[PDB]
Amino acid sequence: GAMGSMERASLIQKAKLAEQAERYEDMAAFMKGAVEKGEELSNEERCLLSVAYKNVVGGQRAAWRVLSSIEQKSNEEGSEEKGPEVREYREKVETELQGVCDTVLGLLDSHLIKEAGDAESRVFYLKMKGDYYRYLAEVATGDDKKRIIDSARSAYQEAMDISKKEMPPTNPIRLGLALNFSVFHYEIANSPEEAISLAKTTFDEAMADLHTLSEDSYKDSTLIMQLLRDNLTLWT
Amino acid sequence: GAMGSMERASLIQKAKLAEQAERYEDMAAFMKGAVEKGEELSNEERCLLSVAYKNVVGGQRAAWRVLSSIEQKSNEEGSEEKGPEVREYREKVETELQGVCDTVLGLLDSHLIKEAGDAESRVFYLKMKGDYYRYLAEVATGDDKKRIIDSARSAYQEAMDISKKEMPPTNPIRLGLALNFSVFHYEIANSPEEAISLAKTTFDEAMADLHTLSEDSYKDSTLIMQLLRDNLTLWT
Amino acid sequence: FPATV
Amino acid sequence: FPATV
Ligand SMILES: *SCCNC(=O)C(C)(C)Oc1ccccc1
Ligand SMILES: *SCCNC(=O)C(C)(C)Oc1ccccc1
Ligand SMILES: [Mg+2]
Ligand SMILES: [Mg+2]
Repeated sequence: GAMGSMERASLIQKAKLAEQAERYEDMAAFMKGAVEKGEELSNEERCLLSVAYKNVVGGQRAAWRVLSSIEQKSNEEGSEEKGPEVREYREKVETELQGVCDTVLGLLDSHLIKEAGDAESRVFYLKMKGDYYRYLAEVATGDDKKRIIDSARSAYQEAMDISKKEMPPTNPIRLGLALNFSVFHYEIANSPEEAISLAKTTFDEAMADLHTLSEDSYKDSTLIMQLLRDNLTLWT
Repeated sequence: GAMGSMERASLIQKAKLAEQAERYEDMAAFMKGAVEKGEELSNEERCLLSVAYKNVVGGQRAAWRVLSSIEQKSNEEGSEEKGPEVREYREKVETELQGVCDTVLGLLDSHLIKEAGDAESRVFYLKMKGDYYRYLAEVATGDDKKRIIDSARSAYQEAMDISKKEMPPTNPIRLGLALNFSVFHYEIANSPEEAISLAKTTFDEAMADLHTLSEDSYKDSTLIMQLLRDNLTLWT
Repeated sequence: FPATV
Repeated sequence: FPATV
């Protein structure tokens, strides 16, 4: 790895600089190097890893959607044949996206998840596993598509099971997991009723637990609750 | 070159797709491949080349400024020593920026400028030469800094001389050249009075020529005139 | 598109 | 920063 010679602490420091500079590819490379040092990550370090790759793959997803839309329109009847270029370039972006997802999934499997024993680390990583299999499912068309979808579901479900046993219903990791698993149900699994039921129950159980929180914890929890409500409004 | 096997027309088509997807690094790679086919570029193709690299280097410049500011503050008295990391990462971004500038300057020198005989192509390329030497000057500190600044000035000045002989004062290339050369004077050459005089005279000479234009040409010219006025307002 | 974090 | 095109 090109980061193998750089100190762990220096990689983390540079990831934070890259975040301030909005250089998310560099941020992700620095955090990959940090993970590959082999030590467990702290809460803040897990957030740097997740922010970096979320921004990288989020830009790839947005570009893939633009290209896929152009490709779909080029394939409608009455459209002039423009050659293989749109499909080729969509495939190029898709392969780079799949490469990033494979890299994140590889860090989770070697060896972040197996060393994560506390609920806040293990739920976080299993959420990330569900998310990156979900991004693979968004572009998947082959023999393995059902298995990709089921890999996302399985990771999300294990995270859910731990979070319900070990975390309060307002915990922001538990909330963000539920938000994303609900989106999985709606957009990937063709299960809009499960998506809506999960978002609603998550929102209501968090509401009833807000009274236990400090002002700062309240802000964190209500921020994600608003996203759950925003999705519910979109879907109903 | 990794684009050597792709048809010129396919590279141009993909550059346009990359622009729609906001994938400016890919756009620039496709346009580099197109230039390297060795044929002259059309007006539209010159715009695709310039947009692609402007966006790539513009993001690098913004990141470099953020990092340089952090570095300057870390070097103020009373600041805690944080090690070599800020300087190293600023240097990494700076070297990647210089690499992009060298690549554009290399395309201009081999062989876009020497084959550009019409004013609209030659002025455009010499403007670009001035711009990429200006971006090198923004980060330059060594023995060659004065020569880098003078290379930008010389390219801008040749472009100016041709544009004044061969183009009307409302031509958008002539206007954009003057806008950028005025910024060179203000920000690079420490010549704010020359910057203001150039912007003012350019604006006034264009104003007096607007009556000759169609509605669409008027829109193009007045758009750049407004930028000249915006700079004048910033500077006075 | 729906919100995710 | 000033405007350039
Ligand atoms: S880990 C990044 C910081 N956290 C957040 O921005 C919020 C949205 C408050 O919480 C989560 C982020 C990522 C996953 C779960 C919760
Ligand atoms: S070449 C990109 C299209 N042109 C423009 O956006 C405007 C600003 C109208 O004109 C110029 C751009 C670049 C250089 C000179 C003029
Ligand atoms: Mg060490
Ligand atoms: Mg050919």
